[PDB]
Amino acid sequence: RIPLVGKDSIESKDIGFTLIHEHLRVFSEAVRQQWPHLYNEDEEFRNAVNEVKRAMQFGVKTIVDPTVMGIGRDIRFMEKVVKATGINLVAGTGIYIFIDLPFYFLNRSIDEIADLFIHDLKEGIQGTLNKAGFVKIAADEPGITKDVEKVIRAAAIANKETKVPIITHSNAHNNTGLEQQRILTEEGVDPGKILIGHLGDTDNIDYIKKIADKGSFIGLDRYGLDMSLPVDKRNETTLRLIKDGYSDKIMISHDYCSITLIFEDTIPFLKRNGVNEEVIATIFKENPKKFFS
Amino acid sequence: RIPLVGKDSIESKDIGFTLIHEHLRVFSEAVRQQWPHLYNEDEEFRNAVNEVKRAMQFGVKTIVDPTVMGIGRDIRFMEKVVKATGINLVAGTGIYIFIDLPFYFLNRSIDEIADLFIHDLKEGIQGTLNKAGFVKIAADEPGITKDVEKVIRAAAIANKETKVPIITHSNAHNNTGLEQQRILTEEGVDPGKILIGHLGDTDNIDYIKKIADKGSFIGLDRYGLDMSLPVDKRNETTLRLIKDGYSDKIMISHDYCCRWSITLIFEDTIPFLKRNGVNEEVIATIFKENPKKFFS
Ligand SMILES: [Co+2]
Ligand SMILES: [Fe+2]
Ligand SMILES: [Fe+2]
Repeated sequence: RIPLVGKDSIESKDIGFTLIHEHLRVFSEAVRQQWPHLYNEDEEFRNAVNEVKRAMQFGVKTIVDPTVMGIGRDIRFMEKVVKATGINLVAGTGIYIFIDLPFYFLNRSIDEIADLFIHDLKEGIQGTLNKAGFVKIAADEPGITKDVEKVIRAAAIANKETKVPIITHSNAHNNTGLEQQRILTEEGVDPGKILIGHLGDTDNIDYIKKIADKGSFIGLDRYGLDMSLPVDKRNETTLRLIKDGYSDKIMISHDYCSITLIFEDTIPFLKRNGVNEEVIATIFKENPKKFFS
Repeated sequence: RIPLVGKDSIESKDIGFTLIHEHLRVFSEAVRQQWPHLYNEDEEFRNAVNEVKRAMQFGVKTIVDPTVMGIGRDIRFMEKVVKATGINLVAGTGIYIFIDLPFYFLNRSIDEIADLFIHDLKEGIQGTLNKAGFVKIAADEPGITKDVEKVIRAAAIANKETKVPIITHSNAHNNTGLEQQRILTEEGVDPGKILIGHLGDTDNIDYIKKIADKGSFIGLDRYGLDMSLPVDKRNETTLRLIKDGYSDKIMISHDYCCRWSITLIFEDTIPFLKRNGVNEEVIATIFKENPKKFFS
Protein backbone atom coordinates (compact mmCIF):
# COMPACT_ATOMS: atom_id res chain seq x y z
CA ARG A 1 0.00 0.00 0.00
CA ILE A 2 2.17 2.86 1.26
CA PRO A 3 5.74 3.03 0.06
CA LEU A 4 8.20 4.27 2.66
CA VAL A 5 11.68 5.63 2.44
CA GLY A 6 14.33 3.00 3.14
CA LYS A 7 12.00 0.20 4.37
CA ASP A 8 9.55 -1.77 2.17
CA SER A 9 5.89 -1.09 1.56
CA ILE A 10 3.54 -1.23 4.65
CA GLU A 11 -0.18 -1.88 4.73
CA SER A 12 -2.40 1.20 5.12
CA LYS A 13 -3.71 -0.21 8.45
CA ASP A 14 -0.21 -0.15 10.10
CA ILE A 15 0.70 3.47 9.47
CA GLY A 16 0.07 4.11 13.16
CA PHE A 17 0.24 7.40 14.91
CA THR A 18 1.14 9.86 12.12
CA LEU A 19 2.42 13.34 11.58
CA ILE A 20 0.90 14.12 8.16
CA HIS A 21 2.80 17.32 7.34
CA GLU A 22 6.47 17.69 8.42
CA HIS A 23 9.67 18.74 6.52
CA LEU A 24 13.00 17.02 7.48
CA ARG A 25 14.69 19.85 5.54
CA VAL A 26 13.72 22.55 3.07
CA PHE A 27 15.76 24.58 0.48
CA SER A 28 15.84 26.08 -3.06
CA GLU A 29 17.56 23.48 -5.24
CA ALA A 30 19.17 26.24 -7.27
CA VAL A 31 20.74 27.92 -4.21
CA ARG A 32 22.03 24.83 -2.50
CA GLN A 33 23.53 23.69 -5.76
CA GLN A 34 25.23 26.90 -6.81
CA TRP A 35 26.41 27.80 -3.27
CA PRO A 36 26.97 24.64 -1.03
CA HIS A 37 28.99 26.73 1.43
CA LEU A 38 25.66 28.23 2.72
CA TYR A 39 24.59 24.86 4.20
CA ASN A 40 25.67 22.51 6.89
CA GLU A 41 24.89 18.84 5.98
CA ASP A 42 26.10 17.54 9.28
CA GLU A 43 24.19 20.12 11.45
CA GLU A 44 21.10 19.54 9.34
CA PHE A 45 21.36 15.82 9.68
CA ARG A 46 21.97 16.03 13.47
CA ASN A 47 19.03 18.35 14.04
CA ALA A 48 16.59 16.23 12.04
CA VAL A 49 17.77 13.01 13.67
CA ASN A 50 17.18 14.51 17.20
CA GLU A 51 13.77 15.99 16.37
CA VAL A 52 12.61 12.73 14.82
CA LYS A 53 13.73 10.40 17.61
CA ARG A 54 12.10 12.70 20.20
CA ALA A 55 8.84 12.33 18.19
CA MET A 56 9.32 8.54 18.09
CA GLN A 57 9.56 8.61 21.90
CA PHE A 58 6.23 10.44 22.13
CA GLY A 59 4.53 7.67 20.11
CA VAL A 60 4.88 8.86 16.45
CA LYS A 61 5.35 5.85 14.22
CA THR A 62 5.09 7.55 10.75
CA ILE A 63 6.04 11.06 9.38
CA VAL A 64 4.76 12.21 5.89
CA ASP A 65 7.19 14.69 4.43
CA PRO A 66 5.63 16.69 1.57
CA THR A 67 8.96 18.22 0.35
CA VAL A 68 8.89 18.37 -3.38
CA MET A 69 10.26 20.29 -6.36
CA GLY A 70 10.99 23.85 -5.45
CA ILE A 71 11.59 23.25 -1.70
CA GLY A 72 14.38 20.76 -2.11
CA ARG A 73 13.39 17.18 -1.90
CA ASP A 74 16.36 14.83 -1.51
CA ILE A 75 15.50 11.19 -1.18
CA ARG A 76 19.10 10.36 -0.15
CA PHE A 77 19.18 12.57 2.97
CA MET A 78 15.78 11.19 3.70
CA GLU A 79 16.88 7.49 3.66
CA LYS A 80 19.87 8.62 5.83
CA VAL A 81 17.50 9.89 8.51
CA VAL A 82 15.34 6.69 8.18
CA LYS A 83 18.26 4.34 8.68
CA ALA A 84 19.51 6.51 11.64
CA THR A 85 16.17 6.39 13.46
CA GLY A 86 13.95 3.57 12.24
CA ILE A 87 10.98 6.05 11.46
CA ASN A 88 8.34 5.20 8.86
CA LEU A 89 8.82 8.09 6.34
CA VAL A 90 6.50 8.68 3.37
CA ALA A 91 8.06 10.71 0.52
CA GLY A 92 5.80 12.34 -2.05
CA THR A 93 6.15 13.84 -5.51
CA GLY A 94 4.69 16.95 -7.05
CA ILE A 95 5.66 20.56 -7.57
CA TYR A 96 5.66 23.46 -5.16
CA ILE A 97 5.05 26.82 -6.92
CA PHE A 98 2.93 29.96 -6.34
CA ILE A 99 3.15 31.65 -9.84
CA ASP A 100 5.15 30.12 -12.72
CA LEU A 101 6.63 26.78 -13.49
CA PRO A 102 10.36 26.67 -14.25
CA PHE A 103 11.39 27.42 -17.91
CA TYR A 104 11.63 23.70 -18.68
CA PHE A 105 7.81 23.58 -18.56
CA LEU A 106 7.30 26.14 -21.30
CA ASN A 107 5.32 24.33 -24.01
CA ARG A 108 5.01 21.17 -21.88
CA SER A 109 1.78 19.56 -21.43
CA ILE A 110 -0.33 18.73 -18.40
CA ASP A 111 0.17 15.05 -19.28
CA GLU A 112 3.93 15.47 -19.52
CA ILE A 113 3.89 16.93 -16.02
CA ALA A 114 1.84 14.07 -14.73
CA ASP A 115 4.25 11.58 -16.22
CA LEU A 116 6.83 13.10 -13.88
CA PHE A 117 4.58 12.39 -10.87
CA ILE A 118 3.75 8.88 -12.15
CA HIS A 119 7.41 8.14 -12.72
CA ASP A 120 8.08 9.09 -9.12
CA LEU A 121 5.40 6.97 -7.78
CA LYS A 122 5.82 3.88 -10.07
CA GLU A 123 9.55 3.73 -11.02
CA GLY A 124 10.96 5.86 -8.19
CA ILE A 125 12.51 8.99 -6.91
CA GLN A 126 15.77 10.70 -8.10
CA GLY A 127 17.09 7.34 -9.38
CA THR A 128 16.39 5.26 -6.32
CA LEU A 129 13.72 2.67 -5.63
CA ASN A 130 12.06 4.64 -2.79
CA LYS A 131 8.62 5.52 -4.30
CA ALA A 132 6.28 8.50 -3.89
CA GLY A 133 3.19 7.86 -1.79
CA PHE A 134 1.23 10.96 -2.63
CA VAL A 135 1.25 14.24 -4.65
CA LYS A 136 1.91 17.72 -3.39
CA ILE A 137 0.70 21.02 -4.86
CA ALA A 138 0.52 24.57 -3.78
CA ALA A 139 -1.05 27.97 -4.22
CA ASP A 140 -0.81 30.94 -1.93
CA GLU A 141 -1.45 34.79 -2.19
CA PRO A 142 -1.04 34.97 -5.96
CA GLY A 143 -4.05 32.67 -6.31
CA ILE A 144 -4.82 30.03 -8.93
CA THR A 145 -2.51 31.07 -11.71
CA LYS A 146 -2.20 29.31 -15.07
CA ASP A 147 0.86 27.28 -14.12
CA VAL A 148 -0.52 26.61 -10.70
CA GLU A 149 -3.66 25.30 -12.48
CA LYS A 150 -1.62 23.03 -14.73
CA VAL A 151 0.04 21.51 -11.70
CA ILE A 152 -3.31 20.99 -10.00
CA ARG A 153 -4.60 19.26 -13.07
CA ALA A 154 -1.54 16.97 -13.45
CA ALA A 155 -2.12 15.92 -9.82
CA ALA A 156 -5.66 14.91 -10.82
CA ILE A 157 -4.22 12.61 -13.56
CA ALA A 158 -1.54 11.07 -11.23
CA ASN A 159 -4.23 10.31 -8.64
CA LYS A 160 -6.50 8.63 -11.22
CA GLU A 161 -3.77 6.48 -12.60
CA THR A 162 -2.18 5.55 -9.26
CA LYS A 163 -4.78 6.32 -6.57
CA VAL A 164 -2.16 7.99 -4.26
CA PRO A 165 -3.70 10.82 -2.31
CA ILE A 166 -2.92 14.54 -2.77
CA ILE A 167 -1.75 17.03 -0.09
CA THR A 168 -2.11 20.74 -0.75
CA HIS A 169 -0.51 23.92 0.42
CA SER A 170 -2.94 26.85 0.42
CA ASN A 171 -3.47 30.31 1.80
CA ALA A 172 -6.17 30.29 4.42
CA HIS A 173 -7.14 33.90 3.67
CA ASN A 174 -7.94 33.91 -0.09
CA ASN A 175 -10.13 30.88 -1.10
CA THR A 176 -7.18 29.01 -2.72
CA GLY A 177 -7.92 25.72 -1.01
CA LEU A 178 -11.61 25.81 -1.94
CA GLU A 179 -10.50 26.30 -5.55
CA GLN A 180 -8.03 23.42 -5.28
CA GLN A 181 -10.87 21.12 -4.05
CA ARG A 182 -13.23 22.40 -6.70
CA ILE A 183 -10.81 21.74 -9.59
CA LEU A 184 -9.64 18.29 -8.30
CA THR A 185 -13.14 17.07 -7.68
CA GLU A 186 -14.27 18.42 -11.08
CA GLU A 187 -11.59 16.34 -12.65
CA GLY A 188 -12.86 13.29 -10.79
CA VAL A 189 -10.73 12.83 -7.71
CA ASP A 190 -12.36 11.39 -4.64
CA PRO A 191 -12.73 14.46 -2.27
CA GLY A 192 -11.61 12.20 0.49
CA LYS A 193 -8.29 11.62 -1.22
CA ILE A 194 -7.45 15.29 -0.71
CA LEU A 195 -5.92 17.16 2.22
CA ILE A 196 -6.38 20.88 2.00
CA GLY A 197 -3.47 22.45 3.78
CA HIS A 198 -2.90 25.22 6.20
CA LEU A 199 -6.50 25.93 7.03
CA GLY A 200 -5.39 26.19 10.65
CA ASP A 201 -4.13 29.71 9.87
CA THR A 202 -7.56 31.40 9.87
CA ASP A 203 -10.29 32.00 12.51
CA ASN A 204 -12.90 31.76 9.77
CA ILE A 205 -14.43 28.52 10.90
CA ASP A 206 -17.21 28.63 8.25
CA TYR A 207 -14.70 28.54 5.34
CA ILE A 208 -12.98 25.57 6.94
CA LYS A 209 -16.28 23.74 7.36
CA LYS A 210 -17.29 24.58 3.77
CA ILE A 211 -14.29 22.53 2.60
CA ALA A 212 -14.77 19.65 5.05
CA ASP A 213 -18.47 19.55 4.03
CA LYS A 214 -17.31 18.79 0.44
CA GLY A 215 -15.54 15.62 1.58
CA SER A 216 -11.83 16.53 2.00
CA PHE A 217 -9.61 16.60 5.03
CA ILE A 218 -8.82 20.06 6.53
CA GLY A 219 -5.17 20.77 7.56
CA LEU A 220 -4.59 22.36 10.97
CA ASP A 221 -0.98 21.83 10.25
CA ARG A 222 1.33 24.72 11.20
CA TYR A 223 1.22 24.44 15.00
CA GLY A 224 4.01 26.34 16.77
CA LEU A 225 5.55 27.97 13.67
CA ASP A 226 2.83 30.50 14.51
CA MET A 227 3.57 33.64 12.56
CA SER A 228 0.05 33.02 11.01
CA LEU A 229 -2.08 32.67 14.14
CA PRO A 230 -0.99 32.28 17.81
CA VAL A 231 -0.87 28.59 19.04
CA ASP A 232 -3.63 29.63 21.43
CA LYS A 233 -6.11 30.63 18.70
CA ARG A 234 -5.32 27.41 16.71
CA ASN A 235 -5.94 25.32 19.84
CA GLU A 236 -9.56 26.59 19.90
CA THR A 237 -10.62 26.47 16.29
CA THR A 238 -9.34 22.90 16.60
CA LEU A 239 -11.44 22.33 19.70
CA ARG A 240 -14.40 24.13 18.33
CA LEU A 241 -14.06 21.98 15.14
CA ILE A 242 -14.05 18.82 17.24
CA LYS A 243 -17.14 19.86 19.28
CA ASP A 244 -19.19 20.34 16.12
CA GLY A 245 -18.33 16.83 14.92
CA TYR A 246 -15.63 17.36 12.31
CA SER A 247 -13.01 15.01 13.81
CA ASP A 248 -13.35 12.61 10.87
CA LYS A 249 -12.02 15.36 8.60
CA ILE A 250 -9.31 16.89 10.88
CA MET A 251 -5.57 16.44 10.44
CA ILE A 252 -2.93 18.02 12.68
CA SER A 253 0.77 18.62 12.07
CA HIS A 254 3.59 21.16 12.44
CA ASP A 255 5.22 22.09 9.09
CA TYR A 256 8.69 22.51 10.68
CA CYS A 257 12.30 23.52 9.71
CA SER A 258 9.58 21.96 17.07
CA ILE A 259 8.00 18.71 15.75
CA THR A 260 6.60 17.93 19.29
CA LEU A 261 4.76 21.14 20.23
CA ILE A 262 1.38 19.23 19.88
CA PHE A 263 2.44 16.82 22.63
CA GLU A 264 3.43 19.73 24.87
CA ASP A 265 0.64 22.08 24.15
CA THR A 266 -2.20 20.94 21.85
CA ILE A 267 -2.99 17.36 22.95
CA PRO A 268 -2.68 18.35 26.67
CA PHE A 269 -5.02 21.26 25.98
CA LEU A 270 -7.62 19.27 24.10
CA LYS A 271 -7.85 16.66 26.89
CA ARG A 272 -8.54 19.37 29.45
CA ASN A 273 -11.56 20.49 27.43
CA GLY A 274 -13.02 16.98 27.41
CA VAL A 275 -11.63 15.48 24.21
CA ASN A 276 -11.13 11.77 24.84
CA GLU A 277 -8.27 9.59 23.67
CA GLU A 278 -10.66 8.23 20.95
CA VAL A 279 -10.95 11.55 19.06
CA ILE A 280 -7.24 12.18 19.27
CA ALA A 281 -6.83 8.61 17.88
CA THR A 282 -9.21 9.43 15.13
CA ILE A 283 -7.18 12.48 14.04
CA PHE A 284 -3.69 10.98 14.20
CA LYS A 285 -4.35 7.28 13.27
CA GLU A 286 -7.68 6.82 11.60
CA ASN A 287 -7.80 9.89 9.38
CA PRO A 288 -4.28 9.20 8.15
CA LYS A 289 -5.29 5.60 7.69
CA LYS A 290 -8.24 6.34 5.44
CA PHE A 291 -6.53 9.06 3.51
CA PHE A 292 -3.95 6.41 2.39
CA SER A 293 -6.48 3.69 1.77
CA ARG B 1 44.19 38.00 -14.46
CA ILE B 2 41.57 35.55 -15.80
CA PRO B 3 40.70 32.50 -13.70
CA LEU B 4 40.10 29.39 -15.79
CA VAL B 5 38.48 26.05 -15.39
CA GLY B 6 40.99 23.17 -14.89
CA LYS B 7 44.06 25.36 -15.46
CA ASP B 8 46.20 28.07 -13.93
CA SER B 9 45.19 31.65 -14.35
CA ILE B 10 46.27 33.41 -17.67
CA GLU B 11 47.09 36.95 -18.71
CA SER B 12 44.40 39.35 -20.11
CA LYS B 13 46.59 39.65 -23.13
CA ASP B 14 46.71 35.81 -23.73
CA ILE B 15 42.97 34.81 -24.31
CA GLY B 16 43.46 34.20 -28.04
CA PHE B 17 40.41 33.95 -30.31
CA THR B 18 37.44 34.10 -27.89
CA LEU B 19 33.75 33.14 -28.16
CA ILE B 20 32.41 35.42 -25.44
CA HIS B 21 28.97 33.71 -24.93
CA GLU B 22 28.53 29.96 -25.35
CA HIS B 23 26.88 27.47 -23.00
CA LEU B 24 28.25 23.99 -22.61
CA ARG B 25 24.97 22.89 -20.99
CA VAL B 26 21.79 24.46 -19.75
CA PHE B 27 19.09 23.07 -17.44
CA SER B 28 16.86 24.09 -14.58
CA GLU B 29 18.47 23.04 -11.27
CA ALA B 30 15.13 22.18 -9.67
CA VAL B 31 13.98 19.97 -12.50
CA ARG B 32 17.15 17.95 -12.96
CA GLN B 33 17.59 17.53 -9.28
CA GLN B 34 14.04 16.22 -8.99
CA TRP B 35 13.79 14.28 -12.21
CA PRO B 36 17.20 13.18 -13.49
CA HIS B 37 15.68 10.49 -15.71
CA LEU B 38 14.88 13.31 -18.19
CA TYR B 39 18.62 13.99 -18.75
CA ASN B 40 21.41 11.80 -20.18
CA GLU B 41 24.81 13.18 -19.05
CA ASP B 42 26.75 10.77 -21.27
CA GLU B 43 25.21 12.31 -24.49
CA GLU B 44 25.68 15.83 -23.06
CA PHE B 45 29.37 15.07 -22.58
CA ARG B 46 30.15 13.72 -26.08
CA ASN B 47 28.28 16.65 -27.58
CA ALA B 48 30.10 19.20 -25.50
CA VAL B 49 33.54 17.62 -26.24
CA ASN B 50 32.82 17.38 -29.96
CA GLU B 51 31.43 20.86 -30.43
CA VAL B 52 34.28 22.33 -28.33
CA LYS B 53 36.96 20.62 -30.32
CA ARG B 54 35.38 21.60 -33.67
CA ALA B 55 35.66 25.15 -32.29
CA MET B 56 39.37 24.57 -31.57
CA GLN B 57 40.01 23.67 -35.22
CA PHE B 58 38.64 27.04 -36.47
CA GLY B 59 41.16 28.45 -33.96
CA VAL B 60 39.10 29.26 -30.89
CA LYS B 61 41.38 29.41 -27.93
CA THR B 62 39.09 30.66 -25.12
CA ILE B 63 35.26 30.16 -24.55
CA VAL B 64 33.34 32.25 -21.99
CA ASP B 65 30.30 30.25 -20.52
CA PRO B 66 27.74 32.46 -18.74
CA THR B 67 25.78 29.49 -17.29
CA VAL B 68 24.97 30.62 -13.73
CA MET B 69 22.24 30.02 -11.05
CA GLY B 70 18.85 29.35 -12.68
CA ILE B 71 20.32 27.69 -15.78
CA GLY B 72 22.39 24.89 -14.33
CA ARG B 73 25.99 25.86 -13.82
CA ASP B 74 28.04 22.84 -12.77
CA ILE B 75 31.86 23.31 -12.71
CA ARG B 76 32.32 19.56 -12.34
CA PHE B 77 30.84 19.18 -15.88
CA MET B 78 32.99 22.07 -17.15
CA GLU B 79 36.33 20.87 -15.78
CA LYS B 80 35.49 17.36 -17.01
CA VAL B 81 35.08 18.69 -20.57
CA VAL B 82 38.14 20.99 -20.30
CA LYS B 83 40.29 17.92 -19.90
CA ALA B 84 38.74 16.10 -22.86
CA THR B 85 39.42 19.09 -25.15
CA GLY B 86 42.07 21.34 -23.60
CA ILE B 87 40.01 24.59 -23.99
CA ASN B 88 40.62 27.74 -21.90
CA LEU B 89 37.10 27.76 -20.31
CA VAL B 90 36.05 30.81 -18.30
CA ALA B 91 33.25 30.10 -15.78
CA GLY B 92 31.21 32.89 -14.10
CA THR B 93 28.87 33.60 -11.31
CA GLY B 94 25.69 35.67 -10.89
CA ILE B 95 21.92 35.00 -11.05
CA TYR B 96 19.60 34.40 -14.11
CA ILE B 97 16.01 35.35 -13.63
CA PHE B 98 13.37 37.48 -15.30
CA ILE B 99 10.94 38.22 -12.37
CA ASP B 100 11.39 36.93 -8.78
CA LEU B 101 14.29 35.35 -6.86
CA PRO B 102 14.15 32.01 -5.20
CA PHE B 103 12.34 32.00 -1.77
CA TYR B 104 15.79 31.95 -0.10
CA PHE B 105 16.43 35.60 -1.09
CA LEU B 106 13.18 36.73 0.54
CA ASN B 107 13.81 39.59 2.98
CA ARG B 108 17.59 39.20 2.25
CA SER B 109 19.95 41.95 1.20
CA ILE B 110 21.71 43.34 -1.87
CA ASP B 111 25.05 42.84 -0.03
CA GLU B 112 24.22 39.24 1.05
CA ILE B 113 23.76 38.52 -2.74
CA ALA B 114 26.77 40.46 -3.72
CA ASP B 115 28.69 38.23 -1.28
CA LEU B 116 27.66 34.99 -3.16
CA PHE B 117 29.15 36.44 -6.29
CA ILE B 118 32.30 37.60 -4.43
CA HIS B 119 32.53 34.12 -2.99
CA ASP B 120 32.73 32.42 -6.45
CA LEU B 121 35.25 35.05 -7.79
CA LYS B 122 37.54 35.09 -4.68
CA GLU B 123 37.24 31.70 -2.92
CA GLY B 124 35.90 29.28 -5.59
CA ILE B 125 32.75 27.90 -7.32
CA GLN B 126 30.74 25.20 -5.61
CA GLY B 127 33.68 24.71 -3.15
CA THR B 128 36.30 23.89 -5.84
CA LEU B 129 39.31 25.89 -6.56
CA ASN B 130 37.94 27.00 -10.02
CA LYS B 131 37.16 30.71 -9.75
CA ALA B 132 34.80 32.99 -11.59
CA GLY B 133 36.13 35.48 -14.19
CA PHE B 134 32.88 37.58 -14.61
CA VAL B 135 29.33 38.14 -13.29
CA LYS B 136 26.16 37.29 -15.24
CA ILE B 137 22.88 39.04 -14.81
CA ALA B 138 19.67 38.92 -16.81
CA ALA B 139 16.43 40.61 -17.69
CA ASP B 140 13.94 40.07 -20.41
CA GLU B 141 10.24 40.70 -21.31
CA PRO B 142 9.05 41.00 -17.72
CA GLY B 143 11.17 44.22 -17.48
CA ILE B 144 13.42 45.52 -14.73
CA THR B 145 11.50 44.07 -11.79
CA LYS B 146 12.41 44.52 -8.11
CA ASP B 147 14.38 41.32 -7.77
CA VAL B 148 16.07 41.78 -11.27
CA GLU B 149 17.11 45.24 -10.01
CA LYS B 150 18.58 43.73 -6.86
CA VAL B 151 20.72 41.31 -8.86
CA ILE B 152 22.18 44.13 -10.96
CA ARG B 153 23.27 46.05 -7.89
CA ALA B 154 24.87 42.98 -6.41
CA ALA B 155 26.76 42.68 -9.67
CA ALA B 156 27.89 46.35 -9.40
CA ILE B 157 29.21 45.66 -5.95
CA ALA B 158 31.19 42.58 -7.18
CA ASN B 159 32.74 44.58 -10.05
CA LYS B 160 33.90 47.29 -7.62
CA GLU B 161 35.34 44.65 -5.26
CA THR B 162 37.26 42.43 -7.77
CA LYS B 163 36.92 44.39 -11.01
CA VAL B 164 35.54 41.45 -13.10
CA PRO B 165 33.28 42.37 -16.01
CA ILE B 166 29.58 42.00 -16.26
CA ILE B 167 27.88 40.08 -19.15
CA THR B 168 24.19 40.60 -19.40
CA HIS B 169 21.24 38.87 -20.92
CA SER B 170 18.68 41.41 -22.13
CA ASN B 171 15.71 41.71 -24.49
CA ALA B 172 16.54 43.52 -27.68
CA HIS B 173 12.99 44.71 -28.23
CA ASN B 174 12.29 46.64 -24.98
CA ASN B 175 15.20 48.61 -23.61
CA THR B 176 16.19 46.28 -20.74
CA GLY B 177 19.74 46.18 -22.07
CA LEU B 178 20.23 49.95 -21.76
CA GLU B 179 18.81 50.01 -18.21
CA GLN B 180 21.24 47.32 -17.11
CA GLN B 181 23.96 49.65 -18.39
CA ARG B 182 22.29 52.80 -16.92
CA ILE B 183 21.81 51.33 -13.48
CA LEU B 184 25.18 49.56 -13.47
CA THR B 185 26.77 52.77 -14.66
CA GLU B 186 24.84 54.87 -12.06
CA GLU B 187 26.35 52.58 -9.48
CA GLY B 188 29.65 53.54 -11.09
CA VAL B 189 30.64 50.51 -13.10
CA ASP B 190 33.00 51.29 -15.94
CA PRO B 191 30.84 51.12 -19.15
CA GLY B 192 33.67 49.20 -20.80
CA LYS B 193 33.35 46.48 -18.18
CA ILE B 194 29.80 45.65 -19.29
CA LEU B 195 28.89 43.39 -22.32
CA ILE B 196 25.24 43.78 -22.84
CA GLY B 197 23.77 40.72 -24.48
CA HIS B 198 21.42 39.81 -27.25
CA LEU B 199 21.31 43.15 -29.06
CA GLY B 200 21.84 41.14 -32.31
CA ASP B 201 18.24 40.03 -32.04
CA THR B 202 16.88 43.30 -33.49
CA ASP B 203 16.81 45.48 -36.71
CA ASN B 204 16.72 48.76 -34.78
CA ILE B 205 20.39 49.61 -35.31
CA ASP B 206 19.70 53.02 -33.67
CA TYR B 207 19.08 51.38 -30.29
CA ILE B 208 22.18 49.20 -30.73
CA LYS B 209 24.60 52.10 -31.18
CA LYS B 210 23.26 54.17 -28.25
CA ILE B 211 24.57 51.44 -25.93
CA ALA B 212 27.87 51.35 -27.86
CA ASP B 213 28.12 55.19 -27.65
CA LYS B 214 27.75 55.10 -23.82
CA GLY B 215 30.86 52.94 -23.66
CA SER B 216 29.56 49.39 -23.31
CA PHE B 217 30.20 46.37 -25.51
CA ILE B 218 27.17 45.20 -27.62
CA GLY B 219 26.47 41.45 -27.90
CA LEU B 220 25.63 40.18 -31.43
CA ASP B 221 25.57 36.87 -29.79
CA ARG B 222 22.82 34.50 -30.96
CA TYR B 223 24.13 33.49 -34.29
CA GLY B 224 22.18 30.60 -35.72
CA LEU B 225 19.08 30.91 -33.53
CA ASP B 226 16.87 31.89 -36.49
CA MET B 227 13.70 32.08 -34.28
CA SER B 228 14.84 35.65 -33.46
CA LEU B 229 16.34 37.25 -36.59
CA PRO B 230 17.67 35.01 -39.37
CA VAL B 231 21.41 34.73 -40.02
CA ASP B 232 21.13 36.92 -43.16
CA LYS B 233 19.48 39.88 -41.28
CA ARG B 234 22.04 39.57 -38.48
CA ASN B 235 25.01 39.54 -40.88
CA GLU B 236 24.12 43.05 -42.08
CA THR B 237 23.21 44.78 -38.92
CA THR B 238 26.68 43.47 -38.12
CA LEU B 239 28.16 44.73 -41.42
CA ARG B 240 26.63 48.14 -41.13
CA LEU B 241 27.88 48.41 -37.54
CA ILE B 242 31.42 47.64 -38.64
CA LYS B 243 31.32 50.09 -41.60
CA ASP B 244 30.14 52.70 -39.08
CA GLY B 245 33.31 51.85 -37.05
CA TYR B 246 31.60 50.17 -34.11
CA SER B 247 34.18 47.36 -34.31
CA ASP B 248 35.97 48.16 -31.06
CA LYS B 249 32.56 47.72 -29.32
CA ILE B 250 31.23 44.57 -31.10
CA MET B 251 31.21 41.03 -29.72
CA ILE B 252 29.99 38.05 -31.74
CA SER B 253 28.95 34.59 -30.47
CA HIS B 254 26.27 31.89 -30.98
CA ASP B 255 24.80 31.47 -27.43
CA TYR B 256 24.74 27.68 -27.19
CA CYS B 257 26.10 24.51 -28.83
CA CYS B 258 23.77 22.32 -31.10
CA ARG B 259 21.98 24.86 -39.10
CA TRP B 260 22.85 26.10 -35.54
CA SER B 261 26.23 25.07 -33.85
CA ILE B 262 29.21 26.50 -31.95
CA THR B 263 30.99 27.19 -35.30
CA LEU B 264 28.21 28.67 -37.51
CA ILE B 265 30.06 32.02 -37.67
CA PHE B 266 33.15 30.37 -39.32
CA GLU B 267 31.17 28.73 -42.09
CA ASP B 268 29.03 31.80 -42.80
CA THR B 269 29.30 35.09 -40.93
CA ILE B 270 33.12 35.48 -41.15
CA PRO B 271 33.34 34.64 -44.86
CA PHE B 272 30.40 37.00 -45.49
CA LEU B 273 32.06 39.92 -43.75
CA LYS B 274 35.36 39.20 -45.51
CA ARG B 275 33.80 39.48 -49.06
CA ASN B 276 32.11 42.75 -47.99
CA GLY B 277 35.17 44.80 -47.03
CA VAL B 278 36.13 43.70 -43.54
CA ASN B 279 39.86 42.90 -43.09
CA GLU B 280 41.62 40.39 -40.81
CA GLU B 281 42.41 43.20 -38.32
CA VAL B 282 38.77 44.12 -37.81
CA ILE B 283 37.72 40.53 -36.98
CA ALA B 284 40.79 40.25 -34.65
CA THR B 285 39.52 43.47 -33.04
CA ILE B 286 36.23 41.61 -32.43
CA PHE B 287 37.43 38.15 -31.27
CA LYS B 288 40.98 38.95 -29.77
CA GLU B 289 41.07 42.57 -28.88
CA ASN B 290 37.55 43.31 -27.56
CA PRO B 291 37.62 40.43 -25.08
CA LYS B 292 41.22 41.42 -24.22
CA LYS B 293 40.07 44.76 -22.90
CA PHE B 294 36.78 43.54 -21.44
CA PHE B 295 38.77 41.19 -19.05
CA SER B 296 41.34 43.95 -18.18
CO1 LIG C 1 20.97 34.83 -22.71
FE1 LIG D 1 4.88 22.35 4.27
FE1 LIG E 1 23.32 32.51 -23.05
